[PDB]
Amino acid sequence: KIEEGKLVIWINGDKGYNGLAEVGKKFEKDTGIKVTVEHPDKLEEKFPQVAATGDGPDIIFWAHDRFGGYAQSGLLAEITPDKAFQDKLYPFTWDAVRYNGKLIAYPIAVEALSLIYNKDLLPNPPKTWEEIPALDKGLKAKGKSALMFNLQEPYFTWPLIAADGGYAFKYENGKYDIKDVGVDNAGAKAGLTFLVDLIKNKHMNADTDYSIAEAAFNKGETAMTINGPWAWSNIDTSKVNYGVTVLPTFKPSKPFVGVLSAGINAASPNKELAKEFLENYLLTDEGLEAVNKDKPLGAVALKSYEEELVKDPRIAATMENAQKGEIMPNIPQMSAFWYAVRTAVINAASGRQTVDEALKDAQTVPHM
Amino acid sequence: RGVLQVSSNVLDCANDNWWCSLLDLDTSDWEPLTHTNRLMAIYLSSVASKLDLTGGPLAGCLYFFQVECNKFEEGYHIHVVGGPGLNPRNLTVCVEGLFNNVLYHFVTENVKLKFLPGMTTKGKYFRDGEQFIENYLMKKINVVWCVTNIDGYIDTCISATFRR
Ligand SMILES: OC[C@H]1O[C@H](O[C@H]2[C@H](O)[C@@H](O)[C@@H](O)O[C@@H]2CO)[C@H](O)[C@@H](O)[C@@H]1O
Ligand SMILES: [Zn+2]
Repeated sequence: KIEEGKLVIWINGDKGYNGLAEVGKKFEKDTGIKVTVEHPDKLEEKFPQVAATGDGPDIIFWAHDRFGGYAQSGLLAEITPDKAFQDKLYPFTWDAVRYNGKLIAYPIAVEALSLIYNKDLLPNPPKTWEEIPALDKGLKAKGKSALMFNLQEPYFTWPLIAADGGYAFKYENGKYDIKDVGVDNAGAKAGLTFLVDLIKNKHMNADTDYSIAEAAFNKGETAMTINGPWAWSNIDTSKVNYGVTVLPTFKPSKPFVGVLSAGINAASPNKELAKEFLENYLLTDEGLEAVNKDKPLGAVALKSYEEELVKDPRIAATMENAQKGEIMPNIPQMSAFWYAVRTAVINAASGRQTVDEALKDAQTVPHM
Repeated sequence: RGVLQVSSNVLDCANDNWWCSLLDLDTSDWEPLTHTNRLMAIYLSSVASKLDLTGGPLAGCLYFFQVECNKFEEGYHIHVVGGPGLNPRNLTVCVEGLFNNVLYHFVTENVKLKFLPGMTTKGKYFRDGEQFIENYLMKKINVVWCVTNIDGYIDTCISATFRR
């Protein structure tokens, strides 16, 4: 529940919520205001359902694609960072959170899937997707499997699907045309056909999810996975000698690039406490540091601390993948996109539909 | 997306071809139906059925139908949420044709429905049907009946349990 004089912060379960809590304790210290940090399930769908009338949180963390919907439904307070602060953060990162002229969230960091391989089991990770079947057969012989990654969330599958020409909305003249979806072109159909065939040929199993593939890779039962920066803390704990590298080509894999952002509920009384916490405790060198140390954030939007993080070869691997992918749109139609390509992906991997039917569907879904 | 108004008169004109169908109205996870509520179910179910094997511009389309009680007049409105060959220039005619052609068999006089397409304040057709379904129509529980061919909403649309 929200209360005047206290901060409630939602943030997804795979990120460093504990390290953020350490930032809230420093805040509590300096001001007398208790911060509490909570990681519910499905919070990108829970927030719009309860923000207006129910118990929303004071500050909400997610990738910048969902905020265009929130700010359209007006669940979000303005943000007022002055030019002096705006300068501390990267111009492109403030662009991902700008909607209809107005900044609608605090950017935090840049996220992009990469290829994470087990150097012991695979010293030279495949540069191309098409090499993967042959590499899975030579690895099933040894008791292992080439690749396992999360096939339920279209976030992971998309890089392969946009590689040969799939896209969401046609970006033209600074404006996304919601009349022009490209999930059913030839290049998307090819991306997904390759993914389904990897499941038919037993090289991956359609049922694999985030929990299953993180366990296969962190235990050494597969040589490769696909994941973002948040995933490296648990791989470090598992002692796997891993490496983070460019994603396989198909026929480059373009991932959709997320900017982790913070927004402020319209139903908060503590809108100025939130603004002070973000600008002065979290988006500082030490604050971000405290969060990154729990679960890495990737490439933080604060210049001054991004300059040290990028010396890490992993973070340059992630920016590499980001330069080949695309920044996610933020427009409200993005929840309808993600609905449509999530349905197609799960129906084509499980056999419920053909690749051609399940993509003819998700072509209509996002722009009725 | 849009709306069709259904006056109380349209229900008065109902004939026995409309009432006498055994089609499976699955109210195990719903609320029971009143004779005119059931009339709207049967209509929605039968417009859906005819849509499924209708060609031309409506071939291959995805649809979401939802009929409610008009809160301050008698009668009902139907929420309608696209496809290739379905554009702003034929949408009204195609949606009116589909519904009038099924209803023609169910009423004892000439009755025609009108489709009012949901517009923006800036005069543009709405192209958000899916987030409309997700953020408005599925949240009603006030909802008489609902039929759809969009995967994932096929089972849930006539779940009281889910919408709650
Ligand atoms: O799966 C579709 C999903 O893509 C993005 O969600 C990512 C998010 O960017 C990451 O922060 C991470 O935690 O995993 C998520 C995948 O479940 C979009 O942000 C989201 O709207 C969309 O549903
Ligand atoms: Zn209504």
